[PDB]
This record gives sequence, structure tokens and C-alpha cells, in this order.
Amino acid sequence: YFRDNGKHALIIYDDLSKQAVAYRQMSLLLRRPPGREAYPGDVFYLHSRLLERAAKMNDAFGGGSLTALPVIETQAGDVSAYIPTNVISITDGQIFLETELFYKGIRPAINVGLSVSRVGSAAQTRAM
Amino acid sequence: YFRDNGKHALIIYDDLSKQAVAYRQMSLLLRRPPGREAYPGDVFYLHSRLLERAAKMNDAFGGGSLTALPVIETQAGDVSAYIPTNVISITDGQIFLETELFYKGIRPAINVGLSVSRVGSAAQTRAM
Amino acid sequence: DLEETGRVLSIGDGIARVHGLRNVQAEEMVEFSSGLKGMSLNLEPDNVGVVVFGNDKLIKEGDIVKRTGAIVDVPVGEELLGRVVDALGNAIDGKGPIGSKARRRVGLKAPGIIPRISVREPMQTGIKAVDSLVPIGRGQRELIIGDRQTGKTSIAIDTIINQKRFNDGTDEKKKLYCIYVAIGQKRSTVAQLVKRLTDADAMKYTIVVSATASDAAPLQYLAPYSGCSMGEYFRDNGKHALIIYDDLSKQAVAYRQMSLLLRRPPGREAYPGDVFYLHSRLLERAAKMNDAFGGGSLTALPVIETQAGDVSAYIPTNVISITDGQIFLETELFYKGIRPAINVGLSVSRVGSAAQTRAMKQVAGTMKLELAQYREVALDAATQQLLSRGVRLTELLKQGQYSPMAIEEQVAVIYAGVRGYLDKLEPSKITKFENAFLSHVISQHQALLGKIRTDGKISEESDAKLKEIVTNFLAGFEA
Amino acid sequence: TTGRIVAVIGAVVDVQFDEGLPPILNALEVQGRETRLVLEVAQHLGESTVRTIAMDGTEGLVRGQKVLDSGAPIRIPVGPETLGRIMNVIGEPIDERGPIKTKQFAAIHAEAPEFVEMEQEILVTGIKVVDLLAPYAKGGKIGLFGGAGVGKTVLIMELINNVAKAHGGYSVFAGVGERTREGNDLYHEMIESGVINLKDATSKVALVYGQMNEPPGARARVALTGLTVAEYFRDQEGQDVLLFIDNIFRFTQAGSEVSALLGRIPSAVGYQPTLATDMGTMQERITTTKKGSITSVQAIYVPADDLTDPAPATTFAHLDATTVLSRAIAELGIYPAVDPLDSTSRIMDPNIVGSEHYDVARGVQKILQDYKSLQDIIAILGMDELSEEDKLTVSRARKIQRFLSQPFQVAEVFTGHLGKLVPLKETIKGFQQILAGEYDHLPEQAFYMVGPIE
Amino acid sequence: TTGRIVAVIGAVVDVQFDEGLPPILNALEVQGRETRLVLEVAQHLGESTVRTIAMDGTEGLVRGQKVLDSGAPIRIPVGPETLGRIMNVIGEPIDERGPIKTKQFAAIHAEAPEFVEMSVEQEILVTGIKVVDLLAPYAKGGKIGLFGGAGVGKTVLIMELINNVAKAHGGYSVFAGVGERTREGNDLYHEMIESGVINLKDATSKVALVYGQMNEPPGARARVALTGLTVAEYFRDQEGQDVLLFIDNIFRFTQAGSEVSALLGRIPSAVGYQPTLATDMGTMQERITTTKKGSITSVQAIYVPADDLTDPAPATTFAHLDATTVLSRAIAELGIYPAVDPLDSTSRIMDPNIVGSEHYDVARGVQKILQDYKSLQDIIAILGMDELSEEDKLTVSRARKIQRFLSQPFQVAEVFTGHLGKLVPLKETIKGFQQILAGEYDHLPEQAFYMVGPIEEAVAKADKLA
Amino acid sequence: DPAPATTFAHLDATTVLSRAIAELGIYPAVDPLDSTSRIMDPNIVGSEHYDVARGVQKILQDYKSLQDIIAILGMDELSEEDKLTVSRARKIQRFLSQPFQVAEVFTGHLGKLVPLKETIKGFQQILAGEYDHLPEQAFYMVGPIEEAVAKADKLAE
Amino acid sequence: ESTTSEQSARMTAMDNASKNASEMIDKLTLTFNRTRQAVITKELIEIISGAAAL
Ligand SMILES: Nc1ncnc2c1ncn2[C@@H]1O[C@H](COP(=O)(O)OP(=O)(O)O)[C@@H](O)[C@H]1O
Ligand SMILES: Nc1ncnc2c1ncn2[C@@H]1O[C@H](COP(=O)(O)OP(=O)(O)O)[C@@H](O)[C@H]1O
Ligand SMILES: Nc1ncnc2c1ncn2[C@@H]1O[C@H](COP(=O)(O)OP(=O)(O)O)[C@@H](O)[C@H]1O
Ligand code: ALF
Ligand SMILES: [Mg+2]
Ligand SMILES: [Mg+2]
Ligand SMILES: [Mg+2]
Repeated sequence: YFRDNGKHALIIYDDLSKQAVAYRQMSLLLRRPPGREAYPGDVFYLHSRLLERAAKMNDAFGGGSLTALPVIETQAGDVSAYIPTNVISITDGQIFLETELFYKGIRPAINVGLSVSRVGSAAQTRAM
Repeated sequence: YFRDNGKHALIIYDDLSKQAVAYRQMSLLLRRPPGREAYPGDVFYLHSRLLERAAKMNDAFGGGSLTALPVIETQAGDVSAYIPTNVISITDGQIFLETELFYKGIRPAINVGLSVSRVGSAAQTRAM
Repeated sequence: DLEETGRVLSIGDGIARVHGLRNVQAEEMVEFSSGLKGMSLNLEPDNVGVVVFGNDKLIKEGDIVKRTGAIVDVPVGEELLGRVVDALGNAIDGKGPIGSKARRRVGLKAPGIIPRISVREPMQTGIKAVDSLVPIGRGQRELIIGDRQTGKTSIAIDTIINQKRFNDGTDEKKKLYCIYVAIGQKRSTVAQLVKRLTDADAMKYTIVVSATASDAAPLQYLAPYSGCSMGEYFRDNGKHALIIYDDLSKQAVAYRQMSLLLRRPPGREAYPGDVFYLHSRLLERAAKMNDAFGGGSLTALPVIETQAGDVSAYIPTNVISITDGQIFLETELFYKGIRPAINVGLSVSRVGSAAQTRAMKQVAGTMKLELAQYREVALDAATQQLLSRGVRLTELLKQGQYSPMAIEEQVAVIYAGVRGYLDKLEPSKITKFENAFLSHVISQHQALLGKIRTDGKISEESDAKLKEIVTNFLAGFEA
Repeated sequence: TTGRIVAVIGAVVDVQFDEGLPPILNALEVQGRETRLVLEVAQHLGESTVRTIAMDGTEGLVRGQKVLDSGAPIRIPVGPETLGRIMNVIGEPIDERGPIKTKQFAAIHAEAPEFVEMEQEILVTGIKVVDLLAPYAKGGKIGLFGGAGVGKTVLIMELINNVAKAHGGYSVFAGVGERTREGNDLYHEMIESGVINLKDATSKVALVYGQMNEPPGARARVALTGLTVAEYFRDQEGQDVLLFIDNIFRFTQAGSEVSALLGRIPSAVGYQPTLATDMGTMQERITTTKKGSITSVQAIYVPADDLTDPAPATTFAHLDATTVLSRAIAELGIYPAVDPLDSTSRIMDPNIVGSEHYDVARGVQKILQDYKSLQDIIAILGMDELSEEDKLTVSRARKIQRFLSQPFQVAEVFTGHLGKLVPLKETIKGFQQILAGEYDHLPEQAFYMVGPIE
Repeated sequence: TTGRIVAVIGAVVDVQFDEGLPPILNALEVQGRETRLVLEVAQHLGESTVRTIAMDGTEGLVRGQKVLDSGAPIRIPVGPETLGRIMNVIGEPIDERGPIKTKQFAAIHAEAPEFVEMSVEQEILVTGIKVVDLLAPYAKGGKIGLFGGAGVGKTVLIMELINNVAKAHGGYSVFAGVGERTREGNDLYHEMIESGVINLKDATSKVALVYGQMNEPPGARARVALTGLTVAEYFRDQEGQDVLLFIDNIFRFTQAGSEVSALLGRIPSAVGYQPTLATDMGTMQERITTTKKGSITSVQAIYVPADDLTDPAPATTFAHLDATTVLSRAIAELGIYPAVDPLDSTSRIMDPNIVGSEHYDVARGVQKILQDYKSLQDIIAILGMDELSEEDKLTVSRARKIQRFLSQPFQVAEVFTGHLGKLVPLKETIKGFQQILAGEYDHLPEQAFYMVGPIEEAVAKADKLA
Repeated sequence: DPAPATTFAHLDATTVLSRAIAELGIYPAVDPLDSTSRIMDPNIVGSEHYDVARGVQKILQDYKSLQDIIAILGMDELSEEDKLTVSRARKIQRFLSQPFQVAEVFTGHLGKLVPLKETIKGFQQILAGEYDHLPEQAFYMVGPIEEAVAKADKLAE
Repeated sequence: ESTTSEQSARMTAMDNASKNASEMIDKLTLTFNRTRQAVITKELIEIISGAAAL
């Protein structure tokens, strides 16, 4: 609604890991075929169509925008587990948090040598 | 029969690993669908209902008892595997034996830190 | 007629279910109207399940299916020589019909215990490191194993090129007909291989069976059994054939695809429980026949591709447990310039020592011991000497591609090294030394070489002679 | 013929026909929808019903809804009119510039050239690090490796930009799992640099997008659509075409998702049982025929960084070379972020590229792997314990490092600096020198982010 | 009574009978075949149909093809007329020498010997192989299992045992080749004819051969071990005399069972195996046994898939044994042969009241020093022995010498070791390890204890090395 | 595992126990680097409590990251600061153990209950270096810090 | 003489240590990829086995 009317919205999805668990429950109980970790073959598409709705509109369309910050919970640091791999590949970048950094006193616990932003400088002010 | 008649009995189950394996055969052949590690999803209940029957009775029930020493065979020393922890999670303690101690001449080959008794000194004379 | 023909009930997942075919035999070839062939796999009370040897989109529900009356078989004979065929035996090289006059079942059981004898005639690869240290005999099964890009195929191709000396010779018993089965490889690669064989003039005695990466899985699964039956034709008629399966890793992947589509229970790495047997029945058919069965043979060199040098994985170990040894190739050896990249210590020929010429025997023995002692040490003059010989010997085992060497030349070369004529040389100069010496003995000392070749040994005289030649060559050696 | 939908389960639709069933791989058109909805037949279930995979969403479908058999597999527009346009998997324009008026159409499913229907050459990129150390060969498949956000796509863009020369300069870009934001950015850059001309017919690249938010059957088939566009150029007009596939991992995963949806049992590590034949049927079509050739650059995602994972492992059987980008290199400021010590070619040798080129390349790896040794000691013991000799290897090396850096035309929107296209000639030359020392006094800047040695 | 095939899938054939169903385990005969084709009843499906397993290939079978019930399970020739012969899974001669004219026949299926028939006598069987006799000694009439990954040395070890124990053994031997190389069956047969252990002219042969190798379909590999053991039972009992039974390789029985379990309709268990893996194994293994009537000394090679000793097949086999010899690829790659893991080979007979306190104390001391060393290795992995402490330096040097003195050149491996074979007597194996542990050779180089026989040979080799 | 991984989102505080800690005889076997609470915030428990708890976590995480270099390059190869991380972390590990009253049948020790202020103080004093002179075993299985100073005297004979 | 003997020995020692380590990294890396692959495969076979058994 804000995106399409010349305004700017920020959405946080906290979290998508749980949303995929709910979808899996339905898929398995309707007896659709289970894949890796028992997720169905369209769980990638469940997230990809949700996240491609975030966008920056052109002037003809009002200049508005919708920014998304999905949250994924990993297990024991596994960023190559199914649902995480899917949401990492879909997004424009990722902010990786790590428990070892956190208890060492690095808080926020961001691994800046591994975090990604393909947009980068294009979204910064000149002094920053 | 002893337990309920004022007497005391000691039972050894040697071993419960082989019993779980026979239970998994029967169950798969009855076409009950397997759970983890291809064992029936109630492999814990197989052993918990059995081991619960070892008990100490009060005086009104004649004061007899039944003491059990079930045996589980681990693989490559993995004491924290699924079947092994299921049984640990049932008994009032475990005696864990390790091959490296056995060959070092530490026999009985008891790993002290990983072995416990859940009755403790309540089961020892004052002198011990 | 539902006895001799039937109609497709369903198709997808690679199995065609067929109504009718009441008289079909288990394992019979059936024909679809489109022209594709299939094998009757499952006979059930209300259908026949058929494996399709090609693309199943060319099959639709209602399509007519007809018996052939014959258990799956392929054309065989000397007509297949110099040709390139698919897994069913059809020509794919554009040179016309195969003029074959006989056929043979792809699934024939291997020879039993009685018709055999232990291997005893050399299967010469022309590769110094193999012919000396991992000798292969006619009838033997010797696995070629190692990671991608280690030179596995190249060993095979040089072996095939090597046979021209015998095949263009008189002595028919020394001849060796070759079969190269390409399984899951790229088309362009097979085409490049055929051109190479053609330029080396080795195609005239080779059959190429191809089921490449875009061919349907069942053809890739079948190809090895087909080539094997083409090789058996020589084995049983007093002749000798050599078959290369390049490779069985891809054949087991094609088989796992078919099995999973058939819903067979996946095991280790999701392979079906009969994946060992897939290979075992195939390789048992390479054998050496005693004289009462004509004295012929079928030698096999199956190829297995490892992942990061892990020879303890399921398929590798399966195949190691079927063959009579193996030639292990390693990436580290390759990168360092140890080419061919053969790990000597880990490689083995379980039955080939009995089939190595005495001549090679009288020099490979000491090189084996000398490399055995070296392998320990890689100051102190003694261990330091071992080091020296080991470094020179290793240089001698290096060899380029496409120039498989006659055995008497290999001996002449190994001789220089184990007799010490190379010690006072720069490690860097052995190769140049070896080429110059070989052109020399080849030009100026044919007779001596002809001798070693003919006698099959190095006489007391040939040894004294050779001592002189090498000596007088090392003096004038300029490098 | 016209059939009826009998089942809808997400992206799988079962369709029943009274007469004549559409063979496997045929395209069915659903009737009564605002936008075209294609179903690809995957199986014949028996009882006259076909199981299909949808190429777009299936919400709103009703049991009983009519469906026409196109009488063929998915067909798309092929010809020069595809140049400068953006197309989806079923060949429809998605750039909003109206119809794609070609004179022909082509099936996206096609057998590879037969055994009889098929030497080595070299494809000049104008990118010094590649043309020097790991040059591409026309007709081959090149894997492009690199962590997220390192520059793979930017590199794809420069390659499309530089190719506009010798053997022609036509390109097809297939975006498998294309992120919509990026498909907008790639389009705008192609227009900006001129490779796409919205005014005339000089466009040199056709774009085919299989977007992330599309169903699995659309993402699995878009590489084939892209491949079909290219086959026209090679076959009907005798060209040496370039096919960009970004990313091939998502071709594999889309195939693994379709297999799972059809209820097939997964293979090792969760991949489809048909992993190798799926890869095989696509790749084999990428080859040199007498009529010409198709060279392919394929961005490859490596799961968990395990090169033995089945997906990269199967893909590698089809590659002739690689281009390996590196984050550690990008973060220290060098673009393109190529690791000069990890790129190779199934065919880079003096017999092929010629002593000169060869020696220049190989001379650069020794200096680099030599400078790498001295790094510890320089940092720890100080950049002084170095002998006059070793001290020399360092300055030469550091100088070569930056000469490997290059400002890209398509990178102008980022750095604001001009881009440079460097001829093999000017590349080979400049690197041959370094050793010499003609630049020892020359500082490490007339070397960083420059084109020609001069 | 006759039936008709209603279904065929590989080795599994369904057969419908209009009158009299054949009971489970009966052997049925397929009509219209060039060579005898047996179907063993496995199940009653209902509707007068039974499910069976073929003993040979099913290519060429047609639905409706006729089948007769033989009225009993597979029965084979047993007795003195099997000696010197080669039979297959259904008891047919596969040596081209004509019929096997015995007086007796025996079913290949039979109930195991009951608890009351068990014998409890334990006596050592000396092999002359140092590592086996010292650490995990074999018992006469006992069960011996040789575990090993592909190509690590199980067959070579079997052949050395035949050569050190059998050849000069009172009674008869049975060798059952199960799922291995036919050419190894041709090698064995020829070698026994060359030595006279098999005589094609007299009645003096001492071994009966039974084969069903890796060229056979699964039903034949799943039953061929029963054929071999049936021959051995007869000599055990029906003569009461001490037989040697060699099986190479019993894992192939369990592997063949997993190929058909799928065709039989079962839900798979762990690793894709048959759910019945352990009870199938048990019903076969419990017949391979010494009883009060007579003794069987059985030696079974046990393949280990992907080198994983925890795979359900090798793992379930451990309980069926009295002595285990475990071979390791890592050890083989260090050039130590036989490639026996001295800390994973065990014996129920390694008790001081049986082998005496000196054998027992030396074996326990060798194992303690080798485990102590293994434990140091784990902590030296990166920093070598320098950082190590001189006394630990002494555990290392001794353990290294002991590991090499466990190596030994076998008569059947001379081609690979380039060393003549050696047989070391029990008392000398004990003395030599006793001496090393006492420090008597702390001044000899390691290399001297490698590939020799008795300890006097290490000493010599030491001088030679100088 | 799915059961416990799904339970975390329902809690406000978690106490995670570990067999690897139990095995060393450290009871209660609480993993101090995986036990969390919604009220562990300086504005709720105050900055002193908050700062000591984070300093205890930091030293325990730094010790954990060094253990596998100590074991390989030896303690002597460690900096002096790294040596203090080690001795103090190992003392803090033992001070987190405690004799429970319901666990006397298992420890052979009388149970102890330690007031919040005494807990904060004891750990702040160890981190500050006040007890670098006492042996490790003094902080094992006691209640208040005064009890460790007294055990150190006892052990010193 | 001692310093030259000391430094010569330390080099050689860290050299072996450095080679031992790289070998430990290869066994571990390969252990890691094989285990990661087997966990996914194994978990999936348990899912399918339970699914098909209904
Ligand atoms: N002896 C050799 N000397 C030089 N190059 C070699 C040699 N053997 C093989 N190669 C080259 O190594 C590459 C890999 O060889 P190939 O036989 O295809 O390995 P694989 O079949 O194991 O993948 C090929 O380009 C081949 O030409
Ligand atoms: N050659 C380059 N010059 C400057 N910036 C670059 C270059 N390549 C990449 N970048 C920066 O990195 C970002 C991500 O690049 P991209 O090609 O999308 O990475 P990848 O495809 O590897 O994920 C770009 O948007 C830009 O900010
Ligand atoms: N005792 C041994 N001494 C030397 N080499 C041996 C020995 N045992 C095995 N080997 C080597 O291993 C090869 C395979 O051994 P074998 O017993 O046949 O394997 P398997 O365990 O598969 O039965 C032998 O041919 C030989 O080269
Ligand atoms: F050859 Al084997 F077990 F590998 F007998
Ligand atoms: Mg190859
Ligand atoms: Mg990108
Ligand atoms: Mg063997």
C-alpha cells in the first residue's frame, strides 16, 4: 500500500524459518511429496515470490519502495541447511550473526568479513 | 514373583541392543512404518515399560524388590547416540566402559566422569 | 493378438507399463511402434513393466508393443571392428550397416571354474610404469582408479594404440582386439577419441560402443554388457580381446537413476543393494580360457572416478573387491609432473607377475626393490645412495602420451637405470638422456633389441653387449 | 485436442483428454485466463490422463477447466528479432516493447548434434587477467566461480560488452533464478553501454529471464529457452555465439524441485535421480558444429564450499576451463577479483596459444607463488630481511598484481572511472616486461586500475 | 503337484497352485528349461499363490510356465563322494566329472543344534602367525571370523591358514566359495590337484568344494553357504569327525539377501538392508558349530563395506564368533602384513587359566604399550616426538618395534613381499615379545623387526644392517 | 533436534546443561556460553551484575578459543595476557560449580545457597585478579568465595 | 654454536609441524564433506521409508 502510493515501507519477517515449518506441516498432511528435511519441492518458491515483492519503484510508478528484512534461524551455524540456502540465494545480501562473536563481546554479533550487500555504496551517504 | 513375595531378585538383560533389533524386525514385518534409524517410533517405550518394573516395594507390599542391569552395546564408543541415550534416560545410572582404558589395563574399564548412579550414597553402607 | 503384442498403459519415470504381451519372456526385447526397443523386466498378473532403451517421450499411452521373441542381444563379430555403435549395436558413425552375421545375449553368465586357467600371456600397455611394476596379463581384470583429470582414459588409449605392433605382425596369437565402451561421456570427447585412434591407425582393430551423457540411462546401463558380449566373441573363438569400461562410476549413476525411478530402496549414497552385482557379473566375464576351450581371453580395464582421492567410498571399494588389482592415479602426483600419475606403492597387480616377459622381469624386479627402499627416505651416504637411485628411477617412469613403447625398448631403458648408468647424471637430464639413448639403440642396435624381443630374455651375451652400448653411449652423451 | 483439468496440487496439474493424448514434453495451454498459463506434459498416468508441470501460478484453476494441446513442446521466437529483447521461458516479451516479430519458432527441447555432426581455438575477452592466465576457448564451457557479491555478474556484463568484434559478437544471456532487481539492472546497463540499442537493430545480446519468483518448472526450463535462442544463431546463421548461464546451480535445483513435486525418490544428498542426464541433455547441445559454435560461461554456486557435492561434481565433467573470483581479493580492492593462481584451461599450452602468450602467463604464476612465500617473513621479520634478489621478486610481483586489475566499462556506474578493453597484444606485451624492470622506478600506481602498460 | 508362474521380477517368482500348496522352503522345479531351475518357496501370499526365490537366472520364463513341487527343500549329495568334487548351490557337479554317486542326500535347510548339544571345551589352535597366536588366539572347534575391507588381505590370510593348519590336519575340509571370484575357485582347485589334497584318480581327496560366486544371481549367493555348511554337518556328525570349514566370503550371503528383500515386498531397515538381517544371519550361523557329536573349526572371511565396521552386516556378525581377526587398510598401507589391528582382534580363549599366565601377561603388556602409543600419537599429531618426554620416548620406540615384529612374511604372499614365508612356533612368539617389552633390544633399529619370523631373525637383520 | 529446537521460542530464560561439562565433575553442568535470559539487561539487573556476567562469558569464550593451541604449542608459547585468561577462566569454571542440598547423596558435600550479592562479588574479584595466587582446586565445589579462600588454606595443609 | 643449532632445529621442527597440520586439514576437510553428504542422504531415506510404508 505504501510502496505503490509514492511512500516507503520497511517489512520484517520474523521469522521465515517458522513460516516454512507451518507450510511443511500442511504439505505433508495433504500428502504431497517430502524432499530434503521433509520440505516440499515448492518451499523455495514460497519464499521467492514473497521476497520479490520488495522493490524500488520508478518515477512513473510513484517512486515508492518496499524494503524487506527476512529473518532466518540457523541450527548450529549451518548456513548451508535447506531453508537458509534458499533465503540467502534469493536476497540481495545477508547480515551473518555468530554466537562466538557474541560471547567474546562483539555485539552486535556481526561477521563483517562474511556479511554481504550487493547494493553497497549505492545506498550510502557520501560521508559514510 | 520374588519382588511381590517379600523376596529380592536381580535381573540381567544381555542385551537390549539385540532386543530392539528383534522388535524392529517384527514391527517392520507387521507393516508399522519405521521412525528414526528405522526403529519403530516407540523404541524408548519398549525399554521404559520393561525397566520400570524393577522396583523396591514398601513393607505393606511385602518389602521385596527387583534390581535390573540392562546391557547396551555402543558402536565406536558413541555413548550419546540415540538408542544408548534412550536407555540412559530410563535407568537410575549407567556404568560406561571404554576400549582405550580396557587396553591400558584399566579394568574394570570404567569411565568415571561418564558413569553415574542416581541413588548415590543412599545405597552404600556408612563404611563405604 | 494379446499374446504377441500389447498396448501401453502408462509411461513416465522411465518404465512403460504394458497391457498384454501374454507370451513375452522375462528379459525379452520388445518393440514400440515408434521404433524404440525395450526390455521386459517385470512380468505381473495384469501388466508387463518394460525398460525403454531410449527416450520415453516417443512413447504414449495406447501405443502398440510387439514381441521380438529374443532375450536382449546384440550383433557381434569381426564386422564390428573399426566401427562406432550405440549400446544396441546400431552404427552411429555414418559408414553404413554393420555386416554382422551373429548375435549374442548381453546377459550371458561368465565362464565357470573348469574352462579357465591362470593368466599367463602379457597384455602389454606400452606404458613403462605399468608393464614393469603393475604387469597386466591376458584375461585379467585391472581397475584404473583416481580423481577426475588424473590420466585414467589416457592409460587406456595408449594401451589400445600399443597393440598395433602385434596386430600388424605375423604371429596371430599375439594379436589383441580392442573395445572401448564410452559411458556417460561427452559426445565431442568420444569423437575426439575416434579421430585420435583413426590417426594412430588403431581404429581398424577397435570397436567403440557409445552411450554418452545425453543418452537415456538404460542405454548407459546396457552399454558395458553389450561391449562385453562383443568381446566374448573373441574370447570364445580362440582370440584375445581387451575391453575398457570408461567408466563404471557413470554406469552405476545411470543404474541408480533407473532404480530410484522404480522405487527400489536406496542404501549407501542412495545406491540400490544390487549395485555391487551390476559390476560383479560384468567383470567376471573377463577371463582366460584354457586350451580345451580354445585358449582365448577377454581382459578388462574398468575405470572408476574417485572424489578427493577417497578409495574407501562405496563404489570404489565394490570394484576393488571385484578386480585383480588396480592402478591408482593421484592429482598431487600429476601436478608435480609425475606423469603418468601412478602411485606405485598403493597400486597392485594380483595375478600379472606370472604374465610378464622374463626380460622385463630381470630388470623390473630390482627397480621395484630400489623404489621400495627409496619410498622410505623421501647426509648419511647409504640412505643417501638409495635417494639417488630412487630419484633417477622415478624420472625413468615418466612418459608422454601417444608413444607406447615396445617391451624390448622399455627393458633397455630400465636397464640403464638399475645398472647404475644414470647415477652420475643431473636428475634434470634423465629424460633427455633416455630419448637420445633410445634413438641410438633403435638406429644402431636393432639386432640386440630384436634379440631381447625374440628370446623374451636378456642372455648372458645380451647383458655384456648392452653393458658396452650403454657405457659407450654415456661417455659421448653431451647434455 | 482439448482436454479437461482433473487435478491441481500446487504446481502439478493432471489433465484428462477424450481423444489423442499429448505426448510427454508437449505444451498445453489453459483456457480462460488473463495471462498465458502453459503446462508441460511430464507423464502419462493411464486412463487418458496426463500429469503436467505448470510454468506459472495455478491459483484460480477449476476442475473441468479446458486445456488445449499445442501439438508440440514449448516453442519460442528465434532470429535476429530476439536481439535486444527480454523474453521469458515460454518466449513471451517481458520488456514491454510489444510482440517479438520473428519469422520462425523453435522447440526448446532438442537432441544434440549426432556423433557425425561435430579442433581448438581462443576467444579474446579484452580482460587482461583472463586472456593472460586462463584464456577462454571458443566452443567450450567455462565455469565462473565466486562467493556472493564478489562480482560474477558484473564480470558477465563486461564479457558481453567486450564481445562485439572478431567472430561477430552475439550473446545470449540466460538468467536462471534471475533476481528481478538485478534483471532490471542488467537491462539498464546493456542499454547504457550500447550493446542493446532500443533505436536500431544493432543490439548484440538477447535476454532470457527465469525469475526467482516463478515456479520450479519455469526455472528448470529457462536455460533451454536460452539455449534455443543461441542454437538459431549457430545453426541458421553460422555464428560463434556466446551463451551465458547464470546460475547453473539453480538449473540443477529447479530440476531437483520438479522431481520432488512429481513424487520421484531423491538421490544422494537430496538431488533428483536424473541429475546427470538432466545436466547431460542440456550441456551436450553446447558444442561446435560444422555450421559454427556456441561458447558458454556458467556461473556455478558450490554448496557448502564442497566441490565433491553432486551438483558441482556433475557439472565439472562438462567444463573445459574456470574463472575463480575471490572475496579476499575484492576486499583488498582489486577488481575484477580474479585469483590468478586458481584459473585453468583444458587447453592452454604453447602448441595452442603459442610460446609467447604461454611464457608470459607462466612467468606470472611463478613470481606470484614466489611473492606469496615471502609474505610471512615480510610481515613478521620485516620487509628487510629480504635479499636484494628476493627483494626484487616482491616489487615485480606487487606490480604484476595491480596490472592484473582492470576498470570495467560496466563498472563506470560504480567507481565513476572510465573502462578499458585490452587487446591480447597489449596485454601479453605489458606482462612480459615486468621481469625486466623497465618499471622498477615506475611506482605501483601507473599499474593499479589501468588498461595498457603505457 | 503342478503350478503356473503368475509373476516374474528378477530372482523373485510368484507361482499359483490349484491343488496342494507347497510349504515354505520346498524346492520347486520349473518345467521347460534346458538346465535345472529351482525355485525355493519363501512365502504364502494368499489366494493359492506362493512367492519364491530362484536358484538360477529367470530370463526366458513366461507367465503360465509350469512348475512342479519336489515335495521337499533343496537336497544335495553329502558323504565321502563329495570329496575332491566341486558342487554348486543345488548340489550339482560343476567340475565336468559326471554324477556324484552318494548314498546319502541332505536338505540344505535344518534346525540348528539345540542348547543341550553345545560343547564347552576350549583348546588352543596354533597357527604359527605371531599376531594371531599372541593376542587373539584361535580355538580348535571354534568360530573364527576374518574382517576386512576390499583388498586388505582376507583371502591371503585364509590361504595361509589352510597352509599352516589344514594341509596337516587329521580329517576333512569343506571350502565354500560364496560370492567371490570364479578365477580364485579355479586357482584353488588347481593348487589342490597339484599338491594331492585333491586326487582325481584315487579316493584319497581330503576336501569337498562348494561354489556360488559373484557371477551368480542373488538367490544362489544367498543359499550357497547353506550348501557348504550342510556338507560340513555330515562330516561333523555322520562321522562324528573333526572337519575344517572355510567360507569366503560370508558377507555375500547377507548382501544377496538385501538384493531380494526388496523384490519380496518388505519395508527396508537401516542402510537399505532387509529387516530380517540378524535372524537370517542367526539361523545360518547357529548351524556352523561344534556340537557334542563332533567338531567344526570354521574360518569365515567377512567383507566390510566402504571399510565401515559399523555397517549392520559386519556389526551383527561379531556375536557369532569365538575369535575375531580385524584387518585394517591403514595398517596395510603402512606395509604391515598381515594387516591385523592388534587392538581390535579378540579371542574368548585369551584367559590365563586357558593359555597360562605367561602368554596372557605378555599379550596384555603388548596391548597396553600399543594403546599407550596410540594415545601419545593423538597428542604428537602436530609436534612430532621432540616435545615428547624421554620415558614416553621409550613407549614409542618399543611400541614401534612391537608393531613391526607383528608383521610376518607368509608362504602364499612371497610374490608381493619378496621374502620367503615363515611359521613361528607359539613359545617363540611369546619369548620375542617378552624380550622386546623387557628392553632387551632397545639398541636395535626398528627396521630389523620388520618382516621376519622369530626374534633371532630380527637380531641377524640388525647385524646385516649394521 | 526438532523437539528442543522448537521449545526455545517458548521460554523467557534457559538453562542448558552439558554432558561434556558434567564429565569433568562440574555440577551443576550448566553451559555458561549457551544459557540465556530475557532479563539479563543492565537496565533490569543493573550495570554491575550485567558487566560481571558479560566478563565471565568473555573470559570463558576466550579460554575456549585458545584450548587447542595450548594443547599443541604449549602454555609457554602463550603471551602473559593469554596465561591470565587461562588461569582465571579455569578458576571461574570451578567457581560456577556448587554443592546442592538435594545432591549430597552424590557429591559427599553439604549443600550451599549463595545470595545474589555474594555471587556477583566472588566473580568480580576473580576477574580482577584478587585470587591469582590461589590454586584452582580451591574454587571447586564450594558456595561463597570466602569458602574458596578457606579451602586454599586447608589444602596448603 | 648453540644459537645456530637452536634455530636450525626450530625451523626443521615447525616445518614438520606445518606439514603434519596440512595433512590433518585434508583428512578433516574430507571427513567433513563426506559426513555432511551422508547426513542429508540418511535423513531423507528415513523420511521416504516412513512415507512409502503407509
Ligand atoms: N602421460 C601424460 N603426459 C602429459 N599429459 C598427460 C598424460 N596423461 C594424460 N595427460 C593429460 O591429462 C589430462 C587428463 O587426462 P585424462 O586421461 O583425460 O584423465 P581422466 O580420464 O582421469 O579424467 C588430459 O589432457 C591428458 O591429455
Ligand atoms: N568490477 C567491479 N567494479 C566495481 N564494483 C564491483 C565490481 N564487481 C562487483 N562490484 C560491486 O559488487 C557488487 C556485487 O556484484 P555482483 O556482480 O552482483 O556479484 P555476484 O554476482 O558475484 O554476486 C556490485 O553491485 C558492486 O557494488
Ligand atoms: N599377508 C600379505 N602379505 C603381503 N601382501 C598381502 C598380504 N595380504 C594381502 N596382500 C596384498 O593384498 C592383495 C589382496 O589381498 P586379498 O586377501 O586377496 O584381499 P581380500 O581382503 O579382498 O581378500 C594381495 O594380492 C597382496 O598384493
Ligand atoms: F578382493 Al576382496 F574382499 F576385496 F576378496
Ligand atoms: Mg576419462
Ligand atoms: Mg550475481
Ligand atoms: Mg578375497
